[PDB]
Amino acid sequence: VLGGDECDINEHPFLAFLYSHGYFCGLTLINQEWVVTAAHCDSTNFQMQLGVHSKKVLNEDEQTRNPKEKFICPNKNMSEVLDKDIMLIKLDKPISNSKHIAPLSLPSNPPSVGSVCRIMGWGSITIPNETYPDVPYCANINLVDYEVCQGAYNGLPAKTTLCAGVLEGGKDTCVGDSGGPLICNGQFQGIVSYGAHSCGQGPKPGIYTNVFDYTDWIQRNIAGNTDATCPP
Repeated sequence: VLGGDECDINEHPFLAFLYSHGYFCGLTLINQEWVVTAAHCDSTNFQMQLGVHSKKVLNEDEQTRNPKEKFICPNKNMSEVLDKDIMLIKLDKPISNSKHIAPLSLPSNPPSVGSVCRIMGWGSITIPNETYPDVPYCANINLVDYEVCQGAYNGLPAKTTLCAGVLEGGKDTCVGDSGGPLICNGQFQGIVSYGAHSCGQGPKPGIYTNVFDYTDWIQRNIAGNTDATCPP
């Protein structure tokens, strides 16, 4: 993240951690059993770290889990990078709410453009470089036009995408923030997916998986409709 502050511990207990060779992707806890993230973030053999705050100091209660099950959109293009960039992860063992661990509630209404939302993660903190933080970082952005996504990125973003950024630039996600949350009013709204290098460019906002378009599919799976698919 760029143009922001180290994150407060009260605001990232939903953020999970994907590691095997090292660091792969951020994640979000939606409840004691289930974690969410981007399809693009699938690695073949990986694990979960819940409630990580500072590299320099491990708080009394990190939690390590494995992927019992995973799900991707059934109607998805297997090759095309960005279409339906979403994946659930059933943890092999349920997790409890403590200081450093707590779920994020799902969207009931979608975010009306021009709202002020919060991005976060362990990605690069800089415009050009790879400078990695010790605690996650936070920043306020706005939700913007679907034309300012299509004006910025000559490849058509999915009808199932959120567009956020700071019009004039200066606050954006970065290399390694993929699969992180975009939170608006206590509610989880978008999933970090792609943007541009360098981060923070004027009229070049970031692209997120429109969590609200798949909240039905999220729940369908969570109830047991393995057949169920996402809206094209």
